[PDB]
Amino acid sequence: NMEELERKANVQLERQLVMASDWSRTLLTMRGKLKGTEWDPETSHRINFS
Amino acid sequence: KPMDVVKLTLLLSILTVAAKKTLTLVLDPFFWMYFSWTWLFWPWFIAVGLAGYGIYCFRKHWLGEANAFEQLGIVTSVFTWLTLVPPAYFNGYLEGWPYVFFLAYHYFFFFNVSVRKRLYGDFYARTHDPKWDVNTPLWSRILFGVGIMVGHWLAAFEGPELHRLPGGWANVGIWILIVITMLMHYDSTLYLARYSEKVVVPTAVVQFGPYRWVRHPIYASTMLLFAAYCTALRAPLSLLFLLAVCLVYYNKKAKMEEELMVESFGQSYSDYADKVRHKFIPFVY
Amino acid sequence: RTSETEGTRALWISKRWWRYRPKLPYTYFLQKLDSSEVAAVVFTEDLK
Repeated sequence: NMEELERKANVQLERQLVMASDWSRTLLTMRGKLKGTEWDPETSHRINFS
Repeated sequence: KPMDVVKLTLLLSILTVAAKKTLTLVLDPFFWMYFSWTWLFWPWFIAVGLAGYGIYCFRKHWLGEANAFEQLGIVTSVFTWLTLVPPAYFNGYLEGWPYVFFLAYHYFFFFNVSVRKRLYGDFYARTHDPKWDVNTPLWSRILFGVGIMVGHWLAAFEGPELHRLPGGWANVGIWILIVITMLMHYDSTLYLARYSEKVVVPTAVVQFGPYRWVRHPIYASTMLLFAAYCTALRAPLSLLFLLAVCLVYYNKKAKMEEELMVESFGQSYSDYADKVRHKFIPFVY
Repeated sequence: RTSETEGTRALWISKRWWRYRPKLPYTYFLQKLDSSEVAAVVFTEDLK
């Protein structure tokens, strides 16, 4: 029983962590802190297929 | 004054603390993960939060200070908490008949308002004799309301799921029952309110339309509304139980009213009741 | 495979339209599906 509940708590923690990272990204992008980074980059010259 | 400056400093400090608490609640992504964790029950935020407003407005009206919106909210609280909440609780999805019967109940009860506004100045209570309006013991009124709730919750419990109940040419009888109910009730109301000088003071004896079929037609129409409602979610057992309880209470009030207006009128309502013995249902009772 | 959930996946969406769903990543979904933690995948008609 304690093993099964431990697995349940661990997968709960994983899902909590990943939505926490989602909220952290979408919150920290809006204050300009992620500006210039990969998630909020700037426009430059284009690129061809080759 | 120095104490004014001291209190301004204290107010600034406590406002800074409160604003800091609000800000660190907001821009924390984890409170955004846990406070948006409750959007799944945004249907259940409203349906219970409005009940507190309904009961608060009910108490305010009991004191005697209710605007039109608050009393509208009182009947809305009763009617919504009746119709929509139980099937939403039992199946988790509301689509179809509960919606249209939530509309139909409000469309039903807003019929004394139009008749008592068209042939009147406004909705203000007028002056009349105290003995004209029949009263009935409060415990029986609460018992009627509680029995109506019990039958409605039992109707939602008993009836099959909203997607299993049939449609097509089986949902055309339901429309027939709805329309005939609202015709009978509106005719009864229009015939009853035409002959009364004051709000409820009957000048003469009414024996026209629904009054030449059933001696108490508004009551019968109201019960037939619940009967069609129990037919809508396909729960006949609740239909029979509301038949029992509504018949009991409504016959009690009918007896009180009938004895009053037989005393006050005499032979006219006597021969009228001889003409139409069937008191609630045509040739069933 | 005799599960009683034969085709009970999309009418859930149609009924509980008034629920809430948050956003999930892509490579997380791939790595989560590789370990077989998913018993339902319901597409949108336009592959979006």
